[PDB]
Amino acid sequence: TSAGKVRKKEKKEKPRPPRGRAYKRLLYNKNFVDDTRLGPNNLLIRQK
Amino acid sequence: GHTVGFCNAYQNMDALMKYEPGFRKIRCGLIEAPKPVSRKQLKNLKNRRLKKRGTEKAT
Amino acid sequence: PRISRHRNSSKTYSTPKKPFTKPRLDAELKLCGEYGLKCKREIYRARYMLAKIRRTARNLLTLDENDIKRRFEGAALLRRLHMLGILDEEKDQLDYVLGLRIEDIFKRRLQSVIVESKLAKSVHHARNMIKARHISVGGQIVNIPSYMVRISNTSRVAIADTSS
Amino acid sequence: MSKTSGLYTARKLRTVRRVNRWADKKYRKAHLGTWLKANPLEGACMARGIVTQKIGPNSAVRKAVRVQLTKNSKKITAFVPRDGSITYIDNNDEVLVAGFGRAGRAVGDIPGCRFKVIKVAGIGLLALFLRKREKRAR
RNA sequence: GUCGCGGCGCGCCGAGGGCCCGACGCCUGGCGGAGAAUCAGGGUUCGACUCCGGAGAGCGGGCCUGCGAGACGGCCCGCACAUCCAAGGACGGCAGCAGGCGCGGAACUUGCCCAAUGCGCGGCGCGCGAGGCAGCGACGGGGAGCGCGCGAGCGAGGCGGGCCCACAGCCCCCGCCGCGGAGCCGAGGGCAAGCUGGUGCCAGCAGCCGCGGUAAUUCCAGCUCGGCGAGCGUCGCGCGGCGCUGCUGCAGUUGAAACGCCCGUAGUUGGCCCCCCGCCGCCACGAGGAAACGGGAGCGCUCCAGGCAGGCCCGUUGGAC
RNA sequence: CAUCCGGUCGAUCCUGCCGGAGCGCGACGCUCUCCCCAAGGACGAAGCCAUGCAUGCCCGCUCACCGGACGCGGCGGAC
Ligand SMILES: [Mg+2]
Ligand SMILES: [Mg+2]
Ligand SMILES: [Mg+2]
Ligand SMILES: [Mg+2]
Ligand SMILES: [Mg+2]
Ligand SMILES: [Mg+2]
Ligand SMILES: [Mg+2]
Ligand SMILES: [Mg+2]
Repeated sequence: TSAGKVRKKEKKEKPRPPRGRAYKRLLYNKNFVDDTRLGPNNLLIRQK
Repeated sequence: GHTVGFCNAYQNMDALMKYEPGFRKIRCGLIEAPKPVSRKQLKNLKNRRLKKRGTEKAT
Repeated sequence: PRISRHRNSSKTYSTPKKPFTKPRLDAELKLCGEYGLKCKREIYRARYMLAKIRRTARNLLTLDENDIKRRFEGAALLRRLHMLGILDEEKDQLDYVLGLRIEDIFKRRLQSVIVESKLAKSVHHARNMIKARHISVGGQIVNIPSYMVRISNTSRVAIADTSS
Repeated sequence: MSKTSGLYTARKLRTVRRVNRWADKKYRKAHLGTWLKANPLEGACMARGIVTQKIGPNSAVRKAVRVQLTKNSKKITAFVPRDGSITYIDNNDEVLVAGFGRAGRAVGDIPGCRFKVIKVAGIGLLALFLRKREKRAR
């Protein structure tokens, strides 16, 4: 009835990803040097 | 490493005095700088004086 | 009015008409990694310069060889390219210019020229030292990574005398 | 052919193009002037008015409001985008209203709506939706 | 009459002048150009604003001085506004610099100085809200950064000394100590980027197609991921997309579109032929005529946006075209 | 610096338009470490204006006061 009727997990406090070029360097090794299927469940299953 | 500039050597002291911007003399240790006066007050005085007639030396 | 109104100004880069293109993204990331590019504006700048050179070369090439203007402008362009090290010395015909590539422009950046001399371990290390003013060209120290060295100045690059 | 092609025929081609360029709907809309006089915004990016009444193949009631432009005094209808944003809008309140994506035509399944609310009481609606700003002054 | 020609004005005479190669009239959210935006080529839109020219100083008129004004930080009048009055009287024109109200979607300090460029009057200078310096300033443009590697180093920032400055800053240089901080959009397609919990055609998303009625790949949240990046997104306008205004370069049997047919003026288009003359168009060259912008030769403001410079033994150094 | 993509159907080929993709000029929203350059009440209100400033200089004429005031005169104020 009340509008916004449709409208909390603790935030994963982890070290920030590097900023600037260092971020660019991360993806370069992420897709080539490091073993990857980008975004499927099985990849996320492995990382846990 | 490098610094460049200009100099000016005068034949005599008087020639320096006659040919020299005042602020240059003040920067150098030659003469003494009078205390500054605001030009706004000078303009106010000038307009007030122009307002008066005849002998306007009072203000 | 103010004298500052007569100062000139201009942009220095061009953005792609089609932004999302997989091969282009892959190639741009590849180039950024090899040459340690801070962002994607440097690639656009390089493309801009290459386009300018290519257009000049085209316009000159459309004319006859024995044209006074053609000789004048071709000589000027070739001299500039040779001095800047983009084009090889042995090439003197205008045709070779149109085949140039931005990699040639990139290879003359300060980071690259110090890395090829073995004075730095990597492009990223080179950038880190450059930002910390530890390098010198001739008798002067340059702290701009994008500074472009000339062929006659390649052998005069060293480490800053005052650098610790 | 079907077009005049003589060496001394520039005038005829000019007048032909002049007459026939008026048949394009977009060109008429842009360079005729009727649209300019009819458009409530009078060619402006957005305008300012006052709220006067909150009102309502997809079957989804939408929340909107009636506005009266200050500079022009005419009445229009505006739509409140975000979820639960109607509460931030009170009767007799000053708003800033802009257009939709399409210039003039209606957008989406909303019938006869061509304006959007973006600022209320001097605070961005989207900012209030994310709690960046607050309406405790009102 | 005028500095002066002239229906510029007056008297007389005669009748003419302009028009589909568009007169006259009406409208304009109409100052013009040099130029700006966009981008195969051909083009389309804009042109308040830096240089030139024009017009105006609340509206409409008149005038003195002067070589030069129909002047408005000069005077007179009417109209509309506005101020002081010890009520009889007097008095004003920010579309100049700051500043205030109103209006609007929208726009800065009631600062310092004549030191530089110039103007006015003048002999060893005065004055200039022209102009210069500073302040606010995410209109906007350019250059660096939030690490590298197994130890060091480096910034921002703070405190002093120089340099500069009309005086103060700022940049740059020398010493001591030393804060490393990323957001905005999105993940069904166009278009690069996927797993849990809620809600249940409700709430909401959605430029277009579409989603939502019990796994919602699209709503609301968490995780993860993508693009640009000190910037990102939304709204309106212009160019492009668009060979959907078509000269280059559209279409006209059935999709929108060949007048029912003939004659015919204006208009447009018109076979072949003379070698050498004249005229018109055409091509090439040249003279003359502002720069700035644009192109372009040369120069390491640390690079760059920029600017016209610098070292020494300088084309007469150069600023070509 | 010569580029196209999604949408009418049970499927298919066209015409045709709707929408997306780029640049620039402004306004709104979120955010912002350092330096350089830099526009800034124009947008059917050429609407209305407190307050201060924006045009002076000097050779000629001194029985003024201790020659400098002031005044007449000259140039400029039409840039
Ligand atoms: Mg007008
Ligand atoms: Mg002018
Ligand atoms: Mg005038
Ligand atoms: Mg007048
Ligand atoms: Mg005047
Ligand atoms: Mg005035
Ligand atoms: Mg039919
Ligand atoms: Mg038909």
